[PDB]
Amino acid sequence: FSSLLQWTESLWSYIPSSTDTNQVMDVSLYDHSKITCAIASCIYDYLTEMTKQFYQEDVFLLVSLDMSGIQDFIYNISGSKALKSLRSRSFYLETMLESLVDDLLSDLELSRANLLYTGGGHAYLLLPNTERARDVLASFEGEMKEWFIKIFKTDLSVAIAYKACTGEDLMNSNGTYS
RNA sequence: CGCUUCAGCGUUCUUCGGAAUGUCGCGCAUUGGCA
Repeated sequence: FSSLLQWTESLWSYIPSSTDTNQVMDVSLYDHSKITCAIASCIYDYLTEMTKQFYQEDVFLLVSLDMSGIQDFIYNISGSKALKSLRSRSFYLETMLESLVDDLLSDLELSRANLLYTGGGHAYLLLPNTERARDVLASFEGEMKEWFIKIFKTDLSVAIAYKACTGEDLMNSNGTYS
């Protein structure tokens, strides 16, 4: 599916989600498909956990992870070899962030569609509200919290927090999204 | 038999241009970088 999700992104980025419509065509078809695919998996996991009333109940979790001391780590250079270190240290933090995201999605059995957006040193993911997914976050955070301690003794850290959000919250009904 | 008046006067007193220019405006070695 990962190759398919890349395939959609390359072609459907220019395509608008809705055409010849009064509302703004500010959403791409790939974005519309990606959000639908991510939400569909989230709903399925909740149902496996076991319309208008469906929106009211809390079916999704808002989960974000942020690295700590990323800017301190980049300039940790002695300066004996600073030009190469600065480039690679930033790259390592960027790729290590992707590795953490991929590891979390693999445990939850979710595609890259669930990663709604990323910022340097940060990840923004949409996950099902199922208690099984909540258990994984406890396991995943504890695993990566110990791994960073093993490798970087307080030089780097990650924290994960999850907030339960209902279906209407995603639609931004009553301004609850922001 | 000389005597006297006059003893210099009026008028230019410097002028017109150039008023600095061109060249260099830190370099090297160590630090860095690359191997």
